[PDB]
Amino acid sequence: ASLTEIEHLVQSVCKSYRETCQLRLEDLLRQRSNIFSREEVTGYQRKSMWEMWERCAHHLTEAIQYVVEFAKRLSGFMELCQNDQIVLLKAGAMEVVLVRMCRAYNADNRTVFFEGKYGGMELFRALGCSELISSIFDFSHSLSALHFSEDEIALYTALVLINAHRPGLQEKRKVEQLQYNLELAFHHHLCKTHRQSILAKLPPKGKLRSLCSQHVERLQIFQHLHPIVVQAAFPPLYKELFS
Amino acid sequence: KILHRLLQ
Ligand SMILES: CC1(C)CCC[C@](C)([C@H]2CC[C@]3(C)[C@@H]2[C@H](O)C[C@@H]2[C@@]4(C)CC[C@@H](O)C(C)(C)[C@@H]4[C@@H](O)C[C@]23C)O1
Repeated sequence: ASLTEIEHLVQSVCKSYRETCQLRLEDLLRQRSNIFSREEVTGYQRKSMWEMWERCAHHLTEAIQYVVEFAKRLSGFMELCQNDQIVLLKAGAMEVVLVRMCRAYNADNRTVFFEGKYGGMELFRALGCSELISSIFDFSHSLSALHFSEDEIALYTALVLINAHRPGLQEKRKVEQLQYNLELAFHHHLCKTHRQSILAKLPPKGKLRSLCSQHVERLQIFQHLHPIVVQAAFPPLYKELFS
Repeated sequence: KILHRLLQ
C-alpha cells in the first residue's frame, strides 16, 4: 500500500526465488548441447513403465521441495494459518513447477533437461502417457515464446502460488491482500521494464489446472495397474500431493 | 503427514 513498499516487495520475491530455484539458469544453458544419443534414448524407451514413473516422480518431488522452500521465504506466506499454507501448496506447488520447468526447455530442438542431458518427448515413451507429455512440452514451448526474465518468473510464480480463489482457504481475505500486493509488484515491474505486452500473452488460469488434472488422471490409471509400486516406491510427498 | 513437517 505504497510505491516504495511495492518496489521493495519486488526485490524480496526476486530474492526468494534466486535462493530456491534448484538449477541455475547458466548451467541449464551450458548443457543445451549435451544431448542424449539415439542409443541412450532407446535405453530409456526400453525401461519398464514402472521404473520410469518412479524416476520421474522422484525428480518432480525434488523440484516440488524447492517450491515449498520458496513458499516459506515468500513475504507473507508464513504469516498465514497452517490450513491455508497447506491448501495453497497442495493446489499450486505443481503449477509452479510447470512454470519453472521452462528454464530447462529448449525451444530450438524441442528438448528438456533430464538426468544430466537434454531429450525430446520420445525420451518418455515408456511412461505410456503421450497426451500428458506433449501437453507439458507444448506448455513449456508457449512460455518460452515470452522470453521471461528470472525476475519475471519469480513474480509470476509467486502469483500462481498465492491464489485467493483456492477452495478450502479459511482466511480468504488475508490471501486476497497478499495476492493483491503481489499483483501490483509484478505489474509495476513490467511497467518499469516495458514488458506489459506479455500480460495478454500469459496462459489462461484454466491451463495450469488442466495440466495438473491430466497428471492426476494418468497417475490413477498407473496406480490402479500397479498399486504396490506406488505404495512402496513413490516418494511420500508425491503421494501426499497427488493421491 | 509430510507437508506439515516440512513447514515447521
Ligand atoms: C508427472 C510425471 C511423474 C509422469 C509423466 C512425466 C512427467 C511429467 C515428467 C516428464 C518431464 C519431467 C521429467 C516430468 C517430471 O514430473 C518433472 C521434470 C522436472 C520438472 C523436474 C526436475 C526439474 O529440475 C526439471 C529439470 C525442470 C524437470 C523437467 O526438465 C522435466 C520434467 C517436467 O512426470
